[PDB]
Amino acid sequence: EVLRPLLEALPERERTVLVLRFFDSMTQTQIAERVGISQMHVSRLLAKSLARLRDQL
Amino acid sequence: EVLRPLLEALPERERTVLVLRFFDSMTQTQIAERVGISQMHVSRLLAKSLARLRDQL
Amino acid sequence: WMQRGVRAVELNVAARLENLALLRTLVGAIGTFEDLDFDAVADLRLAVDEVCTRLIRSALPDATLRLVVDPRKDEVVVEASAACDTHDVVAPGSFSWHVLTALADDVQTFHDGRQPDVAGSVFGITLTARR
Amino acid sequence: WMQRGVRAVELNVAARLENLALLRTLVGAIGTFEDLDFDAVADLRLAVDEVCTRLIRSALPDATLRLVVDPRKDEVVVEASAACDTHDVVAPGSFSWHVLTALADDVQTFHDGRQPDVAGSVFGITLTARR
Repeated sequence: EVLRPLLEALPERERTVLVLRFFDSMTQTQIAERVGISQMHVSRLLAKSLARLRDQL
Repeated sequence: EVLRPLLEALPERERTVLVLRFFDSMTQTQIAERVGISQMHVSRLLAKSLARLRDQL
Repeated sequence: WMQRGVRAVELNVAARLENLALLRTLVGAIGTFEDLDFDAVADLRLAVDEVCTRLIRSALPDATLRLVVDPRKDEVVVEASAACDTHDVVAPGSFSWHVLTALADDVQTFHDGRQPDVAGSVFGITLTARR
Repeated sequence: WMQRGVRAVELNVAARLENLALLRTLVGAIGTFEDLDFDAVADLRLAVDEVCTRLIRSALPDATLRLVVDPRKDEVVVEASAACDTHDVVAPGSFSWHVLTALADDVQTFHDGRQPDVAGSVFGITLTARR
């Protein structure tokens, strides 16, 4: 519940990727294929979003 | 004098690059431009030739 | 460390935020050098960065961040530690703890404040990634 | 080490020939992370590989190769050492010594066999590359 406002504040593609990793427990490759971006782009978005959430929590 | 037979045994481009580095004291970039190959290719040839000479000396 | 496998590498840098980028680069260079599943490597890289960032943010002045990457056949073990200003850098139930437990197969901590001098300030985190 | 600059990194691996490839990769990853002239970096990479190869070839069983890369504004200092089976891994006038002195601006060695146990077996080489 605490994370929800913070997730809505994330850029939209950051949020989708974060939720698919930590709520749906998809691998980064499965997330890459689902969103239609590269594996490296998924890792970049995860790193970015975790860095934002790290300082709000 | 000891190195000369061993240098003649080197592949021809390995020898040219080794001599330009250690006798003419050219930088690896200057060697790259002189021989007409890439900087990375010069480092690869130097590493290879030093590895051969390392075990004959 | 002797229990470490023959391909282990220990890295030590000043526990300073300026060195986090160097740590990410070196950890990535090692993973590429290794055999585990790619998805496991990508998760482990994120977890090691989380560990290193939290340790260095809590590090005492002049502390050293000590990072061991031990690639084994079965698994990869990564251990990170530094002298810190708190007895627990990743508290149970914290967001950080949940992130680490999602990204690694096993997460363990170590700390013994009974030790005198700087050893009693050390806090460590060990991550294990299998298959 | 305290005299080391804040961006220094110490690497430790088993002093085994199987780890020379990992050492070359990590040293290259660090140089790219640094500021010195490219020609100086390429020479230094070759010299560090020569140092590491000669140390590991002479290493005692179960020795550790300890490598410090200290990037400073003026210069980069690289120090490598391991417990070895000889008092001098790069003899004066040897081909190895001439290679190192051509590739680095300064080459120095250290060894004190008077020390007991494994410390008395340690041989080290320090390379310095400027500008």
